[PDB]
Amino acid sequence: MTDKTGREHLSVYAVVVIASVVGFCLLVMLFLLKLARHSKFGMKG
Amino acid sequence: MTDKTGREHLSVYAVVVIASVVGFCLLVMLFLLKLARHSKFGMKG
Repeated sequence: MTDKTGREHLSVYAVVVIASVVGFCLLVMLFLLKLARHSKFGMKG
Repeated sequence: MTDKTGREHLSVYAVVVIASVVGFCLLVMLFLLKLARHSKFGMKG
C-alpha cells in the first residue's frame, strides 16, 4: 500500500501488534486449559 | 491507483490487525495438532 517514514507510523504498528499479541495470548492460553480439564481423563472420576 | 491522504489510520490498524491474526492463527493451529499427534495415545498416528 504505502511505505513511508514517520516516528508515528512505527509507533502505530508497535501498538497494534502488541495489542493483537496480548489478546490472542489470552484466548489461546484459556483454550489450552479449556480442553485440558475438559478431557478429565476419559470420564469423570 | 491513488496517491492521496485519507482514512489512512483506520486502514493502517486494519492491516496490522489482520496480519497479527493470520500469523497467530498459524502458530496456534500448528500447536494444537503438534500436541495432538504427540500424545500418540496407544499407537502412533
